[PDB]
Amino acid sequence: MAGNFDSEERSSWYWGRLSRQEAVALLQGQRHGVFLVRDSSTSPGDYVLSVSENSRVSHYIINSSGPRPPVPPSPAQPPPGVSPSRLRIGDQEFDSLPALLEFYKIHYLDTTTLIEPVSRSRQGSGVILRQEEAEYVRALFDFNGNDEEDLPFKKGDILRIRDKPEEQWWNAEDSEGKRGMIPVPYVEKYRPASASVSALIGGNQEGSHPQPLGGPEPGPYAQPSVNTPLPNLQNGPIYARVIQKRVPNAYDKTALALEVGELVKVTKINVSGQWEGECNGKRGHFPFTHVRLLDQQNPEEDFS
Repeated sequence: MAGNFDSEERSSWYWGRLSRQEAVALLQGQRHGVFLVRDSSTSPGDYVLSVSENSRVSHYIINSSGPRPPVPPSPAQPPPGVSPSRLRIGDQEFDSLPALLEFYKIHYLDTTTLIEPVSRSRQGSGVILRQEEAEYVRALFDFNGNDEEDLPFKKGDILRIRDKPEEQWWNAEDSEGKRGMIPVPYVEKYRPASASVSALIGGNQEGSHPQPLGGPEPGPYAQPSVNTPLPNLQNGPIYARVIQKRVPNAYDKTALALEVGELVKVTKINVSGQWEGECNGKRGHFPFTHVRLLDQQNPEEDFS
């Protein structure tokens, strides 16, 4: 708004252009599980992934681009990007960054058990200081880690939410006073009562139902990867009306009938592009080439 404006920075995991030691030093002797994404790779956009474990960090190579990465096609080179997106790493290939980091939601990762974005370190210029809240959560496992920025969780201990710095880790305080972040797929979501009330805000000049633009506030209305093993939901994927009509084959059975108009959510995302969605309460797998996929696509992304 003022003479400064912004974009992301204080959004979630992404890290800044780590010179060279930052991305390695900051991820070195870190927690038993940690990963980070710095900007220093080929293509139009930077894609890398360093993971800690025991002996130095493990930087991984990743590929990506602006075009839509729903399913792996056979194109040549995107107009804006440098070449076909598609992700890479350890003889692997996903489609989206958030889709990649979303590996611990199912079962461990390349190295260690359930990793997460590293603290800040590497000498940061920005410090968090927000007073956001929501309903509180309880720890379902013992406490233990390495990074001071995060907050170890002690079984049966109740933690109050204060902000969402990651897609798999929210910020909460411990019964000792210490502040930090707790895991999403390790605690139990608890809903007391004083969570969905807000102030008021009100309106001024309305008439019709607006579109889901901007993005809802973090909380019960929209929480990070809590039930999504693959599909992302940092602020809310594309939810409106199918862009193209794609019906199921006659020889099909448990297939989904997709038609431009209705609204479908991405329920269950496979590796080779074929994902399943919810349309008219029906759950089935459609080509998905007639719908606007989800992952890491933002209008004002400014990736390139």
